[PDB]
Amino acid sequence: PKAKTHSGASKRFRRTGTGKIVRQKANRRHLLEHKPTKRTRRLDGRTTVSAADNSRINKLLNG
Amino acid sequence: ARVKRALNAQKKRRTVLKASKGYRGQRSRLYRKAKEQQLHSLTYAYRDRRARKGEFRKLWISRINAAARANDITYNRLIQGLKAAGVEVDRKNLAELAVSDPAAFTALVDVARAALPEDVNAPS
Amino acid sequence: VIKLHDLKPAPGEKKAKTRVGRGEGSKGKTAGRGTKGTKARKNVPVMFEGGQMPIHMRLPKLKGFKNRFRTEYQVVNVGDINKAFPQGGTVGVDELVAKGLVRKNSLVKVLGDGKLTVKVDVTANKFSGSAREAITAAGGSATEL
Amino acid sequence: TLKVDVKTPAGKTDGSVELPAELFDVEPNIALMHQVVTAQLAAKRQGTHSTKTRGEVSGGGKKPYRQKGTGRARQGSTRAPQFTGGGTVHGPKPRDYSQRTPKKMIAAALRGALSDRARNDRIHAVTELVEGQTPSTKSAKTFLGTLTENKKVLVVIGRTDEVGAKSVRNLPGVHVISPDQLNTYDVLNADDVVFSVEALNAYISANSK
RNA sequence: GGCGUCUGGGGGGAACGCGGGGAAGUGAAACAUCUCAGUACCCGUAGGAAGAGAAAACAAAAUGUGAUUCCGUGAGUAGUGG
RNA sequence: GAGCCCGGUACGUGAAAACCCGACGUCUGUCUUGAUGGUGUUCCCGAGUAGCAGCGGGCCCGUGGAAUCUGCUGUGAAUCUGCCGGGACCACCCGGUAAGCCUGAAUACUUCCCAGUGACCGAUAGCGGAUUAGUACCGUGAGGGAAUGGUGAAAAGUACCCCGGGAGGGGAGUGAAAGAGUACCUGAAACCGUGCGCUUACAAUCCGUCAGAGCCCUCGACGUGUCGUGGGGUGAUGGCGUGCCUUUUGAAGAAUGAGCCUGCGAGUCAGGGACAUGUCGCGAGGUUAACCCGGGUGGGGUAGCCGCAGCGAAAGCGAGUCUGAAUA
Repeated sequence: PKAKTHSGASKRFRRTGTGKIVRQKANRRHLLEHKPTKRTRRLDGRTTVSAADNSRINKLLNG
Repeated sequence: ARVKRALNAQKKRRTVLKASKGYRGQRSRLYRKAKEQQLHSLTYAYRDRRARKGEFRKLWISRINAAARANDITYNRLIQGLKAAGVEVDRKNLAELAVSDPAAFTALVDVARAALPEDVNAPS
Repeated sequence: VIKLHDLKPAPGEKKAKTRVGRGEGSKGKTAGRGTKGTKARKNVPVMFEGGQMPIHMRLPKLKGFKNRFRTEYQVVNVGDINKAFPQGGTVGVDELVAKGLVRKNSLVKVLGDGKLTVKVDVTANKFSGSAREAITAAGGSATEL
Repeated sequence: TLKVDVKTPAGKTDGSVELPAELFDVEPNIALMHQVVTAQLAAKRQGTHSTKTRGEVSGGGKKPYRQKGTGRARQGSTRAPQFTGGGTVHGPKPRDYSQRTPKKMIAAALRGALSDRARNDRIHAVTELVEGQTPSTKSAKTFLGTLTENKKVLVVIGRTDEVGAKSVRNLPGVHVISPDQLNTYDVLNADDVVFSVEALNAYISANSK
């Protein structure tokens, strides 16, 4: 039997050229009238995932 | 490749049982109960081998102090004299001299008396 | 003369399996699992975090789509062209795959990375901006299919 | 290039063959030969061995007695692994033991095994084992004794050669194998290799091209 | 409808086929959508195999394939999902 | 422990009859009262079908923008500038010609029969069943469902005498062996005795351990018995000393489990799976899957997969790329 890649993790994370794992930030979907532009500006773009959960994420994406 | 565990297992049963001969009751017949004894038996030995050195050193002191008081000198002073006099016979042979050939022990005591200070309670 | 009894594995090849739960001398009575609990009896799933919303469910999904009709090219750098063809000559797609520069059935595009010093008449499905210059300035022709 | 002197049953040398330096002069690789010959043995071993688990034993589908009150151990079936007659818990199942070994690894093993024979002067070539169209193992035994005195030998004989093959079959230590079916395990198991001139050329022509 | 007369059925069988009906324990760390599963079981039926089969088919501008069935890949991907 | 003793094997030979495969004919049917290529119009090309609507099923697709396939209820067309498909739909282009029916080979299986194979089990294993086996036995019934293999080369299975009611035994015999006597190969442990050596009836003992008097046995040297780089068995007496496993902050624990012995009883397997780490082959390349040819483990098999360029949601660009009005 093959190993089924996790559907949710496959739709949220990415692999870059070197093998990094990136992710998007939260708190940017709704209820953002009162969030100043500084908060929203720092909340966009892909960020390398923390090394705390880098072990679990590799297991999900690769298997 | 089914393996019958008779040959491999019977080996350790013979060792404990043969080594537990002379025990009283169940501790001499059944492997389960004999093994429980061999755990204690080999723990007692390792503790008694260390304690034997202290025990035998003791018996010698009792023989030394008994003969030392027969020559009118307390044991603690007799040792203080001997250390000061430069005699370095241990306790095993000192107890041996005291029992077997008392003539030498009297000679040793007289050496200890001489090397003792004049007033042993002096703050020197 | 070697026989079947002279054949030995290379040192470090074969390593003895660690039997587990086979006596308290090695790995006894718990087999490395510790005492009671969930992980003592069976296992715990990878995507499970004790109830808290998992890292794969409290992060927004990645943006966009895939565009099924995406045309993905196979790229060979002009630097590789120089190395594989010191003399020069014509180099079509078949000539590239003969030197193992691109996959056999792919859509080749030539990219201008290295330095080209040879007279070469390439033929690829597309060319980057610098690939045109590197081919032409070195006295070559780049005709695309 | 090793020059192999060709012999005939009459004892007269016929010619010579030139073993290529590619095929018959590789440095033997013990670690590579060992992996290959283990792979063939594993493919030989057939995995016909099985035992019935707790699920496949006949019966034992009922809780033999109550959970509480009886005073005996809690038991869920009469065929559980701990019972006598119960199922086998981690038993053997029928499995295949063949393993995938790369073609380059397998071929290079044969070259190393053959190159070893050539160095020590064990490779022999013969035009034909016996007089044609009449099997006779007495003649073949006399010939083989003349060539090599060792106990075991391997004879590479062309598929269409039947008088030779059916002659040396009955011999105790002699193994006969087609030049296409040449393998590492057979080669190493032999003290000598008694090629056939038509077979030796066929083997050489197959690889050298 | 009643007669008389000729030919057929009826029941059994371990697996495999085809068409119907169709759960629950279980996983979801609860649970109803969902999964388990069109699985277990039941029904009607043949055969030595059955079913499918000779384009109201794919395809994508190539002057391409050309009945069905069965393996390997495509691929745990495109997608779908409280 | 047999190639040369037997059954056989290699290799050949054998069918009255029945059945099965072929093959050649009787026989059956069809074309020849027939074909080939040309021109311009009317008729035909599968009907309560297709299509549409309501409610469902199933397709990667959980009704979603929901195509194609299909069930039930209504509504209900055209016959070729016709109709249906090219993921709502519309136009153009392309493919096909539904509502009629048969079709072998490639494929799945083994109740049964024949010949084989095993880095499978060897009597608590392997089928539940090596023996009365789905038998004995339990249940009204559906159903549940056991235990028991081995004397010896041959039975030569102990004639005859003695004790005894018999069972059983002792002589005598067969036997290589009766430490093989139909309770029979080998014959362990728990458990049960008999004989001998040491010790024990003023004594508080997780039953041992370290010292250790006496008695008994043994091996040497030296005389009557006496020592020794000695070995054994018992142990009077002194010192020390709170079972084993689980599970606990903590158990000798008055927390749990075990009456004893012998058998049996728990990290295994599948997948080109995932990650990591050794070792081996080739190396900017590595490798085949299915399948085909070989009584084999060998040879072929380029379809695919991994590496070889990245960024971006994507169009795209490319040693750059995205954001951005920006070389910011």
